[PDB]
Amino acid sequence: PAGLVEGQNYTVLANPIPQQQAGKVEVLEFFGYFCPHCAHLEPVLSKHAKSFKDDMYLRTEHVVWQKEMLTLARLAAAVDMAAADSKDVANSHIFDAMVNQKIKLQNPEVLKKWLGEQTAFDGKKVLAAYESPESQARADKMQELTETFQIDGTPTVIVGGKYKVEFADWESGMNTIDLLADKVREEQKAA
Repeated sequence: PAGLVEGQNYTVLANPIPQQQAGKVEVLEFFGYFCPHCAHLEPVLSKHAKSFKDDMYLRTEHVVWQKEMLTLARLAAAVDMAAADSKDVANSHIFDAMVNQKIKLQNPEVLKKWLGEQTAFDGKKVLAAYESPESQARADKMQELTETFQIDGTPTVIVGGKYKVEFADWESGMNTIDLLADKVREEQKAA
């Protein structure tokens, strides 16, 4: 009962999600910018990700549960593309915009205006990313992942493509991520 217990603090996916970077340990968060629980996890996870080793990385994907949500996915794509060393600031701004200020960032007309107004992160370069074909492609991939892997709740955190974190609370889930990262790192090396 110490450490990792399957069915208690993690479960194993029936179908693993391909990792973006081979030979590394991926921590993958599915989220939505509208989601109060995602907004609460965000500061905990972003703080924790600073402690990640050089072979670990945090990948994020916005769920797409309806056609209207592709706009938010394209925003998520644009942030990941161009926000660079201010991505944490960007995500924090966006979560607060949607969850606390009730800003309708799912409306492209509201979103583009709002991005152009950002300087705490580079709003204009993120807008450039939003307007580029790449963010459309990334949003479509997000939808494919949502549907293929039947992601039906947010936040969902998966380590090493195969281990789903079963959260008791956010802080304790960070310990689970660390234990899973070690499990993955050494499974992968042994293979």
